[PDB]
Amino acid sequence: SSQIIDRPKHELSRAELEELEEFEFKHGPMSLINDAMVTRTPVIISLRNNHKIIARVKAFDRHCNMVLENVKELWTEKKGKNVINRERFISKLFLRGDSVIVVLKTP
Amino acid sequence: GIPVKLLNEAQGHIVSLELTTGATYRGKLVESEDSMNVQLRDVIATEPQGAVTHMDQIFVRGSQIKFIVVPDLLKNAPLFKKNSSRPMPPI
Amino acid sequence: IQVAHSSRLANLIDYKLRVLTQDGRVYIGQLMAFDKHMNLVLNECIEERVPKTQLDKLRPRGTTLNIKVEKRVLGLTILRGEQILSTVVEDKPLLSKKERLVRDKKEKKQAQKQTKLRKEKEKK
Amino acid sequence: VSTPELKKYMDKKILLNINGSRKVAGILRGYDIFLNVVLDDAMEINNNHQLGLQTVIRGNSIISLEALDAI
Amino acid sequence: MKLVNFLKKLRNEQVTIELKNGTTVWGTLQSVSPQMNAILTDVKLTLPQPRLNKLNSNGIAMASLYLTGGQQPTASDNIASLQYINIRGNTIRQIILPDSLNLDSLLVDQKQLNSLRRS
Amino acid sequence: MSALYFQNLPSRPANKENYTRLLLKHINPNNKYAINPSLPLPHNKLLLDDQMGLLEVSISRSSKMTNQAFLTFVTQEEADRFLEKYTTTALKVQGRKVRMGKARTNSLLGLSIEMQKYNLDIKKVLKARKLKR
RNA sequence: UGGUAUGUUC
RNA sequence: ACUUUGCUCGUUCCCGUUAUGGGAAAAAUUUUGGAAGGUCUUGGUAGGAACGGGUGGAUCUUAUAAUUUUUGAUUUAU
RNA sequence: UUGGGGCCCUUUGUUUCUUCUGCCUGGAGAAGUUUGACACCAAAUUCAAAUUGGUGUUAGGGGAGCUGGGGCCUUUCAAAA
RNA sequence: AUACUUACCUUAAGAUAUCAGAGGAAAGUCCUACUGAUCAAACAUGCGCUUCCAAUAGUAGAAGGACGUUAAGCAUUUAUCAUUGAACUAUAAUUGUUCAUUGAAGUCAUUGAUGCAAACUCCUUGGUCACACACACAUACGGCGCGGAAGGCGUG
Repeated sequence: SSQIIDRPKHELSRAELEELEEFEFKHGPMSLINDAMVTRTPVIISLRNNHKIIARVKAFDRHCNMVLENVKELWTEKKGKNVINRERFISKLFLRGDSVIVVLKTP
Repeated sequence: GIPVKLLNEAQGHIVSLELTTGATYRGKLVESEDSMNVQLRDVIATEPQGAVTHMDQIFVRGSQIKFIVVPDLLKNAPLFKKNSSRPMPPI
Repeated sequence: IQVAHSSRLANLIDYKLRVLTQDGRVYIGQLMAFDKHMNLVLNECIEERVPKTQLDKLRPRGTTLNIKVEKRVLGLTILRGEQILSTVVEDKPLLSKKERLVRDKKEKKQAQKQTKLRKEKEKK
Repeated sequence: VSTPELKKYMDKKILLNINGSRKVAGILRGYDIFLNVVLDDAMEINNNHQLGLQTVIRGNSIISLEALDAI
Repeated sequence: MKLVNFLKKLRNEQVTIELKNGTTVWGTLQSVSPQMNAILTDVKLTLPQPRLNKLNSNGIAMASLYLTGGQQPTASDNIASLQYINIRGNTIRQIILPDSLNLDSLLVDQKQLNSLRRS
Repeated sequence: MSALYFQNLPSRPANKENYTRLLLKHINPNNKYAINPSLPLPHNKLLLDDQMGLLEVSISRSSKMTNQAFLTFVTQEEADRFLEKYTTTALKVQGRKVRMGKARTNSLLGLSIEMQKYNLDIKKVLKARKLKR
């Protein structure tokens, strides 16, 4: 429990590694995504290229890569005064985990 | 792996490497590492906007390297051979 | 040129590649070797780049665009895998697949003979 | 993993370019396996203003480290 | 759970990989490496213009498309149709999947199910 | 409507679409079709392939008649004007000069143009069935 | 129970 | 579905009769599998099998998403 | 066996499998073919030879047997109708 | 070559196709020259499969180069910063202009760089194969000579 969290991972046994992954997904920061996976509530995800997606999480992963359904991407584009809101609907999408900045669970 | 070992073959021969900032360096390769850190000696250094200077030695961190150009004979080095047989290693 | 559908980067030894890097530069050369980090070794690779002055002819609108491309020649370079972005195949190898097979069987014969000799020489 | 080969640069004046623009010159006192380096009496070459009595540089930000002395 | 083992299951399906340049690669997908090195075959690299007049696009990725060797010389937009592209894994931002495939068959990790039955 | 007949063409292009486009480049360089590859060619069954009169080419792979091909034009006059373009200087495709002359029999598409200027098709198909005998 | 390296003797 | 019963039709043979019934089975036909032989072609012709280990190299998983390559500071931005 | 015609010889170290003999009024002769032979490189003993350490080469075509595979035909056997 | 002397080392683990079914040492493990289905590799072997394979009836041509010449081509555009003195225009602390002095750096180039375009010369590469010098074709074109190169698909 706590002792496997504190110990360095090169010492831990294989079953302890699998146990720590389940523990950090259940009682952790990524537990947020897990709740929205199970309660089937949409999340708002803010990407590194200044695009915002609204979607439901079908699966997620250690690197925060996630399979999403009913994805809606929102972005805005500006030159000088001019600004345009563009929006796009995608049915099913894989999202590599390194782009995400913040993930918000919708009430 | 083979490319890092090819860089170890080129020790003592004039290599030319371009860093990720844009600078070019051409000099003897004194020492190289498994991490690709290289130390060039008697090096002619071209800055990104083009100025050339002379440096006595330089140590570049190998993370910053784009490419390295080694001498042209090293295509005949034996680490490129596909079909090769070993002498049954000892205890 | 057609490339086999199940041809990974280990099959494409001695083909002529077209490696693309992050700064918009293309490296063209015979592929010699690769690694876990995907850092190649290219035999006669020639760097090309599009100058900033030629670049606005690429922007979407004559019939065919003509881009003078600044190329430098370098030889037997090793690239670094961090910079590589995607690779495309330009030309097939010099030797045919049958003729490549013949060479490989020959080289296996000669190598086995040489280590047999080195063994029997260290015995005496 | 493997410590960098800077045993010959110890206690000698050295100029290294932090990031891509800054250029810091100091006496090299120690190094790490990440190529962190700590050098005394640093100065930032542009007029050039001194940094402090003892500085450490994260080797993530070092590109090249040429030596302005004998070696 | 690693979703790369999910992504390896696809193996013969028309995807669209949207990379970090902005360039999008549409094509039939062959293998995926354990570092997400996609190898696609019948690909159609393209670079979407931003629909607002004054905004340019990525300029480096324009150079990258022309230098692939596949840009049609008469073509108006930046498209390059080329057999066999190979893509290093850190470049991929997102992968637009097909509409048809069932997620609830594919997302079952056989190894997780294996250990969970065993223990 | 009069089809020209060409001997001494190269017989190694193979694919008809590739053969027509390469020939048509050697006819009129910087043509519309020849300088844009991966355009569809018009199929004009009973859209000029090329301006200045060229309507179709027609080759076959039949081992009797390899190098020969037949270009059919819009009208009777352009057929004679095309010879005028040579002006007694032989056209050359690849490294071989192409002798050319008006055909002993007009083209089928040329007959379709003149007849519009299907019973004919009945006659031709019965001819084909008689030649199958 | 080893390897590579070094230099001396014959 | 099994068992008994007469009636109607039926690939082939026989009989009662050529209305039709009874009996027999593919023994005539085809497709599928195998053996042998013929013909034509295409490839090989000095190694091969079995056993073995403190044997080399590939691929895969985990350390490994924490500064030196792949879990983002190169869409030039406010 | 001899003669004639055509084409080829840049085969450039004049057939390039190796050695030795040899050639343009010619295309030839002898010996050899993988635990072997041949070519070449480097040294130092104070020329050469000697040895030790290396890199290569040992081929192309046709035939007989022996054998792997396909297509088509015949016979025989079994299950389907 | 031997031998002797030192000096430097003497290690990340684990694995070898998957799923299902029968058997052996209620849960799972292991195994089966066991059995199905999928996958992958090699080797044979085929498809009326798809693309490509250069004049000699001629002095050519195709593909790719030149880090080749014309060439100082033709058209644009570039060549420091601070301090002090002097004249100078001026709405002006003297902003503008010219000459000299001290200090600081300073890739070479200006016959350069950049934009455009054309001619010429030359290198590498290829079945420079066989039969032909032929009146075809709407279902548009016997893809009904032998090889070779590269892929696609199928079987064993």
